[PDB]
Amino acid sequence: INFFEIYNSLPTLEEKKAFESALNIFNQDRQKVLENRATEAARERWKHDFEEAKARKNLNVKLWKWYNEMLPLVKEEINHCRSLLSEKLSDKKGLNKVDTNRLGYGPYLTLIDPGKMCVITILELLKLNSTGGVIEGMRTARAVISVGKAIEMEFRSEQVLKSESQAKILWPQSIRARIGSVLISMLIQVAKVSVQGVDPVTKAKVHGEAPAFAHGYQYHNGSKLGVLKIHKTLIRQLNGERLIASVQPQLLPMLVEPKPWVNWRSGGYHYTQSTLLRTKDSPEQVAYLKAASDNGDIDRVYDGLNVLGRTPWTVNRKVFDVVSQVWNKGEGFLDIPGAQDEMVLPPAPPKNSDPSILRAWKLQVKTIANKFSSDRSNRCDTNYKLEIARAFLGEKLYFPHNLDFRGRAYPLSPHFNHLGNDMSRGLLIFWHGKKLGPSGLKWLKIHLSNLFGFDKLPLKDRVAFTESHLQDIKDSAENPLTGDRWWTTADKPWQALATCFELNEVMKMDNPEEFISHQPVHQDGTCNGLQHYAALGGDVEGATQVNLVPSDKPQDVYAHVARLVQKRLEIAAEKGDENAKILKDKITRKVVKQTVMTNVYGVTYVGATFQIAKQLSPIFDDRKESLDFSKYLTKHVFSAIRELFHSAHLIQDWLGESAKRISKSIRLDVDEKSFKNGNKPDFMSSVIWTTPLGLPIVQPYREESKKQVETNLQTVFISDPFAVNPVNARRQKAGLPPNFIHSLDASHMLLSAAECGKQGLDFASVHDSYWTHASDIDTMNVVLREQFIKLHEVDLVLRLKEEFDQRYKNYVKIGKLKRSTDLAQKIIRIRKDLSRKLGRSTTLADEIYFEKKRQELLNSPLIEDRNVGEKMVTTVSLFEDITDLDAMSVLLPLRLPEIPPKGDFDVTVLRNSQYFFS
Amino acid sequence: SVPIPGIKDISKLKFFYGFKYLWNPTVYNKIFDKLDLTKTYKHPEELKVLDLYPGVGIQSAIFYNKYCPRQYSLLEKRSSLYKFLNAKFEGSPLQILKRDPYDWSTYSNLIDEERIFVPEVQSSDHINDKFLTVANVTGEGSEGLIMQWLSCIGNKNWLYRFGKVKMLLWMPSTTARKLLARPGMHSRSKCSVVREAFTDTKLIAISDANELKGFDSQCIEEWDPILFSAAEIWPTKGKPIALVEMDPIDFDFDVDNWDYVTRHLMILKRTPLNTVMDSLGHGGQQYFNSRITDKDLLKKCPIDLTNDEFIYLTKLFMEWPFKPDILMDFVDMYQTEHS
DNA sequence: AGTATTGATATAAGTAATAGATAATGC
DNA sequence: GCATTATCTACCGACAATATCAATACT
Ligand SMILES: Nc1nc2c(ncn2[C@@H]2O[C@H](COP(=O)(O)OP(=O)(O)OP(=O)(O)O)[C@@H](O)[C@H]2O)c(=O)[nH]1
Ligand SMILES: Nc1nc2c(ncn2[C@@H]2O[C@H](COP(=O)(O)OP(=O)(O)OP(=O)(O)O)[C@@H](O)[C@H]2O)c(=O)[nH]1
Ligand SMILES: [Mg+2]
Repeated sequence: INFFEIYNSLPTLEEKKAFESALNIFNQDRQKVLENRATEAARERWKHDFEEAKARKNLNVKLWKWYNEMLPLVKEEINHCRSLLSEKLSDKKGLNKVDTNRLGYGPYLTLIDPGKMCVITILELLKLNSTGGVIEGMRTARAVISVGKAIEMEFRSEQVLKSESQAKILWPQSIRARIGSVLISMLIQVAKVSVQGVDPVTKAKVHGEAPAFAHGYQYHNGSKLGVLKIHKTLIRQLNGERLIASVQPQLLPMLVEPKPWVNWRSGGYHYTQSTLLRTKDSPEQVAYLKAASDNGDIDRVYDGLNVLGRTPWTVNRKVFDVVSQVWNKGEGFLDIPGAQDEMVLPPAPPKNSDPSILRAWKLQVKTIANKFSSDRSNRCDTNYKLEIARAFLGEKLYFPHNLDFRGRAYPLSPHFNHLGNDMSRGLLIFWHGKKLGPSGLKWLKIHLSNLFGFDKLPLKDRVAFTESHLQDIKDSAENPLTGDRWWTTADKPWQALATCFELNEVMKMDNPEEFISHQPVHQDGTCNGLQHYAALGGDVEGATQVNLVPSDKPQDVYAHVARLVQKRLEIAAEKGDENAKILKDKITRKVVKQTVMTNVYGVTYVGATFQIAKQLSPIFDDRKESLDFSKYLTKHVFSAIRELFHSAHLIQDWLGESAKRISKSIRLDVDEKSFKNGNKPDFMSSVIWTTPLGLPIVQPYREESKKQVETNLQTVFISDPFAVNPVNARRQKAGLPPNFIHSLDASHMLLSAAECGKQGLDFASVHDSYWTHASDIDTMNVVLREQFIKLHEVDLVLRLKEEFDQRYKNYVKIGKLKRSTDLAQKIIRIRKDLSRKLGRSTTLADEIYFEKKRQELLNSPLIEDRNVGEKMVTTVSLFEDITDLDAMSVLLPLRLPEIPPKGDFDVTVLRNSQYFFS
Repeated sequence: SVPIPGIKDISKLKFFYGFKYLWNPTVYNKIFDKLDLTKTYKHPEELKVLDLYPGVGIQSAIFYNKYCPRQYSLLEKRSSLYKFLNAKFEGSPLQILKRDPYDWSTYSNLIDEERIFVPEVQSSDHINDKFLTVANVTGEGSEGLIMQWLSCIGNKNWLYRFGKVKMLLWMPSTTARKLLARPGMHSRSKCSVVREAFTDTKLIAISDANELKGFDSQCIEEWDPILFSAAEIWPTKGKPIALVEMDPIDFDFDVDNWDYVTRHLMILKRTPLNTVMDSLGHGGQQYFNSRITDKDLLKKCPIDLTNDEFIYLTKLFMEWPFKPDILMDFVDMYQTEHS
């Protein structure tokens, strides 16, 4: 039964609320069944389909054949392990499996049911297709690790269910791999598939049986890569009509209210526990998050996440019908690539041709293969989404959120959510419906104008556009297919279709103010990354250029750069240039958007070339391998914007210099005793700061400590999560300028979400884009401006500088100075002092160790004890007399640069600007 | 006649870019006597020699002194050595070209577009009598270049479209050990197979006494290289070097399928052939077990296989009805972004 | 006398691939 | 001491080399 049909039919909010409460009490059981006994449902579907096919969907028939044939081997494998564990000790055993290997992974196999293990391994292999960059398969290490992690998750769900029904802590990756290797090594020999071949000599067609999966190796730039490959028959099976129940996600959206976030390790799903941060690679992030959660410094983060999570959604109906009709057509559409069977490759050049020609042909073939596979992947993903929305039609679904290590919120359900592409954004609406009122109609018109790409004009122009095109709106909404299909011309078609639906229903009425509209209306920040620099350095020109100060018409930075580049090319194309004539009119704000965006984040020349090259292909100004225009365009873009953002570049360079200085600092405690590896020590200090909302941000960039661990298939090259390694001084200097700004944006989003949730709105955010009902846009805008003013009223660059200074007090850098410079000369005298008392020449480690105890002496609570220690003058203590530190090797204090001067800009003046968010 | 550079002159150059050159005229005279170029080039007066990476150019001076070919072209672009070449060899028949041998374009841009150096094409049944190539790729960085040229031998496209062009190559001793490894030795790899299939390489000289222990004990008997020491090469801060005479030979096999089969067989070079063929495709072990009657071949590891057996396995692979597509054997990672 | 880690070297071959930071070296 | 050559990575967002082998370490 489709409960959404009943919900809209009720007359008054009282009956609706009673029905919703009863529905939640009912849906608790459905959610509990869904989370715990989902794989048994897949087994039941496999068995049913097999029985039906035998009595009188081909993929489901085969899967039960493998699972029923794999199961005997697993029961034999576990029995062998238990035999060795039954006997206490056996000194002499064959090194093959019984000596150590079956003792290594013995206990971990005995945990869960063998049939469950078979189901998990089949599902995990079938999900990992065309991942890691293998053409028709996957990487072996990722496959075995994923299988092991899935087995562990199933064990902990079963364990918690047993513990809460009757009334190591985490597996090492040297143990997770072996379980997956054993299961996959059984499945490789179990699986079979039927293939049709053509004889090369006699040209006689034959049939045969071949293993479904195989294991091989491949090489990229002089390095092997173990891969698992899938027969083409399975691949072409995986692009059929639909896949009803064979591969169902284990982390699909909830049916009831999510568990509120009350701690850093408790929230989200009922039977499943999820950590606040997505980055589980580093342990230091976990340590700092636990420390900050114990006190309770991040209550605002909890509030924002709770407000985001508890928004009820529901699957759109009419758009689902339209998509179902388009999918059944079997032909390529707006973005659905269509079912292509065989791909096309140009004829190979004669082998006598110059090697450059053959290399170019190989590059072209590589490009063609990536497109064909990228298209197949898109089609399969669209089919999977249409599967997920099918079973959830007319159902209430909630999206819990978590964070990455900076603060940006991401839904837990990876496949079907509102962060997906345009089609996924089209199949979702709000369950709670609001009357349009005097403003909802205008805001819905503005939303349609936004979705049609015309969101750079004033508001009156957008309303005029929609009022003019009302006829096409009705024409496209009545019959989406076999009509004029005006909604296909839109920049975002699968949302403009729903907007046209709602506008048509509205205009078929006589009173717009009585309609209940469920369509979310976006409000995206314009040049958000530059808005944060404008508010940080207090630049008036920068604030004007990013729609901060009140104005009359929208201003943007990317269109300005596009016009500059266009006139540059036009001048160039008028003096006889050949490439500029082609690119004379092909430059728009979309082509030059991400290069202007990421210039202030530190984008490289080659990264910019690939950005612009990726952006050229959708308009096919050239072909896929015509990347030589992109180099010219990026050179012109950099030349044009060489002298545009100066206030922003100052903060970018300050953050870069600060990160470089921190990454080369040594604390006195870590250098407790020389490692004797070398005179130079290791650097283990990362860059850490705190969000304005209290959250700690630790950059997890450290050198890799990978090693090869043997499995049944191969020896996989994996890392040690517990290892602490010297920091990556290249990525610490490159990640700070983007990470700081993204954390600022995330904090602003969390503040705004919390306030809007308290005020009663339905809220949902996508980075800089915030959604709400068509009738709540004015209140939401007021909240946005108020929270931005609250965030940026206090100086943040200076606060960051003070926090760094108070976090890295007793940290020492290493540098060089002239042996005859008087400042450096005096240390040599101190270097001579240890020759008698210590008995040996003074060294770097000893000089550092000397100051370690003096800090304890300085902080001794006794005043008499302070005089004992404070009188000493160490090598570091020489520099305390002066401050001009810029102008052998000597230790130096960790001094951070001066903050860029702050301009005279008032942040409150934006509270009346109506183009800040639009 | 030609003023040969001396030790007192090549000692002033500051940068050698990792390359090491021999400068003792006695060793060159012994080498050029051992090579015996007069038994294959009947008329050196009509000979064109292309010399790549000459460096100091002492070998070029001696070679021109002894034989006096009609055209001797040096391709060098590294600035420090180019200055020395330009200054020392002024007013000489040797012509110096400021182009980089690494690029694929330069050769064409110098042989077809502007006809600076046009050789004489000959048939593919005898060693070309109007074309000799001399190369000095000694740096550890420039090892892929040797393999690219060695594959261009098989493609007959780069400089071997003129015939069986003979090359005299200076290369690191480790590269010589890898290339000249007979079946079963510790140094056997895929480059040894390529050398076996495409070339008949003979070691001429080596600059270390101990390095001979790595090579095959028997084969040295048939070669007797001209042993010298590391005191006659100027940049002594490197590794021992070696000289080899390469010349193409005919063949009849599918280059692409043979390349695929050898590449995917030599990864597991020590596992027995009983279970290494399972990596050449989906269900390849059963097919190759059905089509190999003798059980002896299925016992030898890929490190023990002679190139003839590799060609036999290639022929078995080509007649397989269910052979995979060898074109799509690559990893696309920078290119691929998965939603 | 015996296995068992443990570090080192080769692998393909223009890495898509080119520009700028950063380390290194020689006289 | 500075100046030319060598090495390395590619803005951020949770996801990746492997086999063979001497060589010593060490039950
Ligand atoms: N470092 C980095 N940040 C990005 C990138 N793309 C988007 N962002 C960030 O995510 C935000 C999303 O903004 P968008 O709506 O995509 O674009 P915009 O800069 O606001 O400009 P408009 O298109 O005018 O809205 C940006 O402002 C950046 O802060 C990228 O490639 N690199
Ligand atoms: N952090 C980060 N986010 C990105 C990057 N590229 C895209 N995104 C995000 O992906 C989202 C989808 O981008 P689009 O497909 O262009 O859709 P959109 O958000 O409406 O942006 P426009 O179409 O340009 O208006 C954006 O909102 C970005 O926030 C990136 O490189 N880094
Ligand atoms: Mg934006």
